[PDB]
Amino acid sequence: WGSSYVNDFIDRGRVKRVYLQGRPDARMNPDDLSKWYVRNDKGEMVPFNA
Amino acid sequence: MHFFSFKDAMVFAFAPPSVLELGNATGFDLFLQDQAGVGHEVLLQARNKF
Repeated sequence: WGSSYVNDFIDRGRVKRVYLQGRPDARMNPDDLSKWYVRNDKGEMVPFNA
Repeated sequence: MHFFSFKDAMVFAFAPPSVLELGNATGFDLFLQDQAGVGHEVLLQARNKF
């Protein structure tokens, strides 16, 4: 949701930044938040609904 | 003279500037630089053509 500043990279000379984040259509409405899964105590993709 | 022999290294001898702060006195200096974030080996070309 709130991006992450992960790593620095290089763009033809200059060092810039790499940002990790969810696609747009995976974060526009409250129900998109359920669409996101977390691996469980043991490998189980638990929907946020839970 | 003596140091001119050595065909291994490349020895040079000289006296410090008159005043001991980056004194080229009668001797220019310059920086070639790539404003357009072009290659580094493109710089080398530029220097070597110079």
